[PDB]
Amino acid sequence: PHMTELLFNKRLQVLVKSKDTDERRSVIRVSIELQLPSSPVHRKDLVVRLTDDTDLYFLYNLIISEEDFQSLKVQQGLLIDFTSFPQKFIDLLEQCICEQDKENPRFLLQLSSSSSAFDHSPSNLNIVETNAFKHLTHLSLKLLPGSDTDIKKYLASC
Repeated sequence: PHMTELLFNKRLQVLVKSKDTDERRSVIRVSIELQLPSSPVHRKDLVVRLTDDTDLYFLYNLIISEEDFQSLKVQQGLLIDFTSFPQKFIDLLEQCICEQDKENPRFLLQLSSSSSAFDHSPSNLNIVETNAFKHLTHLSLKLLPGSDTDIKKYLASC
């Protein structure tokens, strides 16, 4: 059946932006869980969910299976394996938290769609290190906007 372990649940400052809007700084709830996988031969899936305490219409989520992580690892050149990924992801988020209330945060969290804010499309969750020369992306995740089923299901657990 569907069981989950909660690894991380915090509200973070997030720079939300689309290909047409301006960078809005919002307080977003970032939830990270491990769930039993579809297949007994796989490790637990990582579940990332973003919500807004002031907007029940706002929902983004992503399920990262062991296999999904392999593609991620290759595409971004990650040097760890799936087993340590959740903690490293969390460690990065904690650095964003440590820096969020500073004049010029060295680390910040972005939610950026390459499309219009008017579009029901994927948004990239980016953990970015700020630099005078050029910003460095430590991790990029492709989050999907919640479907009608996902939102109903989520709200039904609230």
